[PDB]
Amino acid sequence: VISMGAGGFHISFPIQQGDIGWIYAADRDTSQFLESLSMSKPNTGRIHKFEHGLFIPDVFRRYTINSEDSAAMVIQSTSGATRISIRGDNIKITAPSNVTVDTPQANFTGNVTIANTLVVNGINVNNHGHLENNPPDARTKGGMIA
Amino acid sequence: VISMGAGGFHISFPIQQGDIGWIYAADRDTSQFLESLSMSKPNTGRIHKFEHGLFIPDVFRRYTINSEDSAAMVIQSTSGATRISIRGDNIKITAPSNVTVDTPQANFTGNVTIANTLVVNGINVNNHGHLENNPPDARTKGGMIA
Amino acid sequence: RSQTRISTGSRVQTPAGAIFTVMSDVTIPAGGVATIDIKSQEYGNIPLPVGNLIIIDGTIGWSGAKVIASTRVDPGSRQMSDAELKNARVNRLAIQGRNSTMAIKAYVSAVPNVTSVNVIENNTGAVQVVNGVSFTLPYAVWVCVAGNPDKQAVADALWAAHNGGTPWDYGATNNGVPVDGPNGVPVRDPASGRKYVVKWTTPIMYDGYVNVTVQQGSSSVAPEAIQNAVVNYAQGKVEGEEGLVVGASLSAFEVAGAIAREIPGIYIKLCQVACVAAGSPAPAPGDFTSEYVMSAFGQATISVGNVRVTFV
Amino acid sequence: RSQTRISTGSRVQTPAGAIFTVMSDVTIPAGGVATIDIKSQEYGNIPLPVGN
Repeated sequence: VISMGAGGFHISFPIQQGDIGWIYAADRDTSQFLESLSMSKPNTGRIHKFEHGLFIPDVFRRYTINSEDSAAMVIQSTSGATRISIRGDNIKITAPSNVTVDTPQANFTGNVTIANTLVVNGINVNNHGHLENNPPDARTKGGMIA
Repeated sequence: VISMGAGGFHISFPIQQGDIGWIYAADRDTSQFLESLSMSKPNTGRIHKFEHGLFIPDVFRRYTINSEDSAAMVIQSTSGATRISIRGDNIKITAPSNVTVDTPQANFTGNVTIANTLVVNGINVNNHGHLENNPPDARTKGGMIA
Repeated sequence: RSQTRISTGSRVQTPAGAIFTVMSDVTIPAGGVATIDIKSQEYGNIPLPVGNLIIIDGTIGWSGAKVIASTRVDPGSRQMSDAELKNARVNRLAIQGRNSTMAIKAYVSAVPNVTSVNVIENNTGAVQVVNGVSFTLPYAVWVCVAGNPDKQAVADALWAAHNGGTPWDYGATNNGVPVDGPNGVPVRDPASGRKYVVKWTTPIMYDGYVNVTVQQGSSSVAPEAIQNAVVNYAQGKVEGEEGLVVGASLSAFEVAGAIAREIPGIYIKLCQVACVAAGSPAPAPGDFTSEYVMSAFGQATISVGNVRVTFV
Repeated sequence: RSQTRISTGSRVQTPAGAIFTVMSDVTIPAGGVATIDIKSQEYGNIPLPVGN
């Protein structure tokens, strides 16, 4: 099965039973080549037969395309539940359930915006009040005021 | 047109009029197959012709590659305005206009860094002062001090 | 729209059906059209309504299915000489004789798919004189058939083999289930008149049990041989003996005779035969006895799992 | 846009239209072009006011 990639960076799809696509036919016998992936002699004299070929996956017309990204690269599922829409000048990332960043050091270079509550280091940011000196150790009244 | 993908996860490019590529020729007639995408007879006896083929998009040498990712996989535009540069051990996401995350639950597992002002839940973080008990409900003087 | 479906288009049902298409058809612009089929081999499994698998079709043919509206029939095959040497005595198709008793059985048994028939007449002026059924209306007869096909064929056959005034009779509450409530309305007659009466029943599906003790024989004989022999007798594939029909009582001696007829060289010591109701829990060990007696409207079959043999 | 209409392009009306096209045409940048019709049979039939 063909898995595009070079320079140590490849792309793979989790193929299972019943997936369709196209198959090509090699010129000569490639069993000895697939046995070691180096320069090798042909095994037998059979030529231009599907016995030793190459498979290319495809999906044809079986997908749903959302009306928003009708002009941008989409990497998604069949149904479009999860997407990576690379438009001309902006990127939209869709995940109905949740998303994660496993990196131990993130970075940003501009203004950021959230639309709901924040949780940092196990505690909230949208309602927090810091104790002071007088009154002694009393909780700061309220939460997060502009 | 070929759209690589299997196991319900495909990739598509927004082709329009005037794009170039390559076309292959199928062995037999495929119309009866293209109607139902299942096992079927050849429609006619025509063989090895371009009437029923398969198109593969390509851009050849018409692009700009930025100086930083000369050794890292890129998924970009023609001009490199928007990029997803997957390097050997780090990732860089470039978007001159803006970016978005449509996920209703994000996650992180490490130290995070911002370089400008923050907006959370419709209010600001770079200037926030919480009201206290003494003086009664007075504004905490100043904004965001270390 | 505007597609022609040509003849002998191989349509395949999901349990390897391989149906055909009889008459060429052109799909109307409505998109809903009915095509007539025909099966390939005499042995055809009864299909189920699904999307029939496509083998040979035009460029435009989209799908085919089986809606409820379609009307179905049944095939006919497997007529070995054994059936002939059994049906010689019973199926005396005395087409020359209609107003009679032995005539009705034979003329009804000519109908396709019918396995067995009973016809018991009273001949007297009192109730409860025949072997196994009550009467109500005197001077009449009642008919029981098994493996019954669609109503009209057997209705025509039954009406065409009687002659008496009112010989039709439902037995009683103690009898096989009537096929239809009031009557069977045999519409047409040679007189073109609108006469309507046909009454007949179906048997009660019982179940039988057999357990036998034998010797080991000249050499090793697997129990599967005995099980196959008794099952084959019960179905009725052996010459001469009709096996089990509507109104036949299981007999241990007869079963032992069938076993000896198939596999000789074995010494049978014990024989036991029991009968159980439809769907009833398996009979207790003490249920078996030497001889069982069945009434007129009682049919009983035997499976492989109902015969168990433990030699000494 | 820039479609090459061909001859014998069959258009079927709901009351048994089965109508060819008489001469070839090519689609223009407007998106609407004129084509001619001839009936596949030799009887008197009428076309409906709307396209079918």
